[PDB]
Amino acid sequence: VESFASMLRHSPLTQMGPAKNKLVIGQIFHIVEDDLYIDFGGKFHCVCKRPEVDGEKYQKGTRVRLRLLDLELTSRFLGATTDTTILEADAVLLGLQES
Amino acid sequence: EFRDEACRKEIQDFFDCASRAEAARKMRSIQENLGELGSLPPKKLNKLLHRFPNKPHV
Repeated sequence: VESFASMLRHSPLTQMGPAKNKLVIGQIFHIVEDDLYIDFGGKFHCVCKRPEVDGEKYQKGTRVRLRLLDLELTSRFLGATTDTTILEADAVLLGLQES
Repeated sequence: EFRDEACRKEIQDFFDCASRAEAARKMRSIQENLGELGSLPPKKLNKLLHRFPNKPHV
């Protein structure tokens, strides 16, 4: 039986370090007319817009490349006891995954 | 001597300005509500804020 502490040490999330400026691949699980809901393995799902080039091949289950900036968008405003989360993540599109 | 026998050029422009001002005044109200100048109307912002309210208590 592997102790839980050992699992965190070798987990890919811990090996990433800071989430800012990290090249992480993700998979699309929901498609709107202009918004691509991408899951990159983090806690939440980042949202990006379809690029004007090769936009027809961004379908469900397609793998894309992301540049994570904040793992979870969250800020504190005055008069708020607890921070108001956005339940999303911030990322940008660098293209499609090169199979 | 208050005769428009030679003021025709000025009289027409005064009518043109009145029509021009009338057109802009009777159309500004309707379009400005949804034009939004790039910023959402007050009704949309109120709904957006209600989805992510502020927490003074607890």
